[PDB]
Amino acid sequence: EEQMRLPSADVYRFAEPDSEENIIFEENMIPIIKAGTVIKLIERLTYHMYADPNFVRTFLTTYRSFCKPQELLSLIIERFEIPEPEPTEADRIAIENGDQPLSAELKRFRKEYIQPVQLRVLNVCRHWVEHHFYDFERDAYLLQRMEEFIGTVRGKAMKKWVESITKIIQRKKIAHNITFQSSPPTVEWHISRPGHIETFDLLTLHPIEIARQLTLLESDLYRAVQPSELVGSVWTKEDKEINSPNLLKMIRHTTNLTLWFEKCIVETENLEERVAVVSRIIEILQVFQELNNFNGVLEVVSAMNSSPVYRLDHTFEQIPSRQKKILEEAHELSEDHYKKYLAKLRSINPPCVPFFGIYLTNILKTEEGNPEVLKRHGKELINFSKRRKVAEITGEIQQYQNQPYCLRVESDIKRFFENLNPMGNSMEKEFTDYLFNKSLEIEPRNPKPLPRFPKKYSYPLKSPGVRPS
Ligand SMILES: COc1cc2nc(C)nc(N[C@H](C)c3cc(N)cc(C(F)(F)F)c3)c2cc1O[C@H]1CCOC1
Repeated sequence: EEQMRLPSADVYRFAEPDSEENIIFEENMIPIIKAGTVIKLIERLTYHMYADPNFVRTFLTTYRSFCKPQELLSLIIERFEIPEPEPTEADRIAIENGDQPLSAELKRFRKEYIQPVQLRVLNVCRHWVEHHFYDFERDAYLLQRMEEFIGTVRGKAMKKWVESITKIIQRKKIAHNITFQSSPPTVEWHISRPGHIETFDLLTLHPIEIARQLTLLESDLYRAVQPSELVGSVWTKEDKEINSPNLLKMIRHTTNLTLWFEKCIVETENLEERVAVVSRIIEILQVFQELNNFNGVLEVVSAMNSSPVYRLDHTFEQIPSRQKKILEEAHELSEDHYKKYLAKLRSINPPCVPFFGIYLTNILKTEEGNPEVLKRHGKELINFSKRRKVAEITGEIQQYQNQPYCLRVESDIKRFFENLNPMGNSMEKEFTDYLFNKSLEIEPRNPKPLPRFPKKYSYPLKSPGVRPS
C-alpha cells in the first residue's frame, strides 16, 4: 500500500506534495535533482525511500551558495521533528469506545517514514561534522546548536549515530603530524648567509631553495583549500569572505609571486643584471618542474607572458637556448585548454602541486551564464544542477592533497615568501600599467636608442646552478 498518510503542512512543512513549483528532476542523464526549493532539497537530502550518498556529498559541499549553515541546521532539526498524522475518524471512534485500533497506517508511518528520515538526518549531521567541520569552527553557536540537538535524540539505534557524531566532533576539536617518507636533502644557501634575512632576495637566496620553499608553501596553501570554498564565490575571489579564507590566501600568493617575478625583472634596468634575473627565474622553474610543482611552473609562465616581460627582446636574446626551450615548453603546457598540462599531471608520481588556476577557470566557465534559479508558475527554484557541476570540478582537487614533500622548511625563507607585497599600496591593474611603462623605459620601442643603466647589485650575478651541493 505504497503511499502513506502524512501530517499536514501546517504542522510539518516537508509534507507539501512534489510539483513543478518546487522540484524538477533531470531526464536522459535514483532521480537526479535539477532544481528545487531549499525545503524540497532538504527533503530529498534525507529521503525515506533510499540512501543518496552522492546527493549528501554534493549538497554538503555546495549548500552555502544557497543557504546559511544556521538555516540548514534549523531545517534539518525541523525535518527531524516529525508529528504523527491525526487518527482517522474510525480510529478515533475505537478510542471513544475504550478499544485499541489496529493503527496499521500509523505503525507503518513510524516504520517506513519516521525512522528512515530521522536516521538520514543523523547521517547528514555525521557527514556535516566529518567533512565540513570548518562550518562549526567559524560559528561556535552553530556547534552549540548541533550539540544541543544531538543531545535530545532518544532511542538505542539512534544513540549509536549520536555517539558517532560526538566522537567526530571531539576528534575535530583536538585536531599536524608530519611524516617524511625519505630523508630530506640539505638546505641550500648562496649569497645570503643563513639567518641574514635583511639580504634575502631573488638572486641572493639559492635558486634551489627558493623553489623548495615556494613548493612547500604552495603545497600547504593548495591542501588548505576546501571544495566548498570554490562554490558560488568565483567573482569575489579577492574579497575577504567567511566561506573562502584559504581560496583568498592561495590566489593572493599566486598574484604576489607572479607580480614579484615581473617586478624583479622590469625594475632591474641594467641589461646584464636583468638577464641574470630572468635566467634565475627560469632556473627556479626547472627546480619547480623536477619537484612536480605545476602551480609554480605556471606562475613563472604567467610572469614571462605578462605584457611588461614578454616584450623584452634584448633580455631574452642573451638567454641560453636550453633555458629558452624550457620556458617555451612550459608555455605549451597551457595550450589547447591546458591539454599537455593535464597529460603530465595525470602521468607523474606524487608529491606534486597541481596548477590551481585551471579549477578557477573551469568553475567560471561552468557558472558563466548558468542561472542561479529556475522560475516555474511564478515560484523560484534553486538551480542545483549548477551546484552539482561545480562540485564535479572541485572533487578533482582533493585527489592531490595527500602527499607531503620530502623537504625541510626553512622558517626565514618561508616568512620572506609569505610577506611578499610587490604591489605595495597599488591595485593590480595600475601596478601592471606601471610595470609596462618601466618595460618601455628599460627597452624603448625600435625608433628609440637602447639606453645603458647603472648596476644596482654589487654581489656575483653568477648562479650556483640547479644541481644539489
Ligand atoms: C601566441 O601567443 C604566445 C605564444 C607563445 N609561445 C611560446 C613558445 N612561448 C610563449 N611564452 C613563453 C612563456 C616565453 C615568454 C617569454 N617572455 C620569453 C620566452 C622565450 F624563451 F622564448 F624567450 C618564452 C608564448 C606566449 C604567447 O602569448 C602570450 C604573450 C603575449 O600574450 C600572451
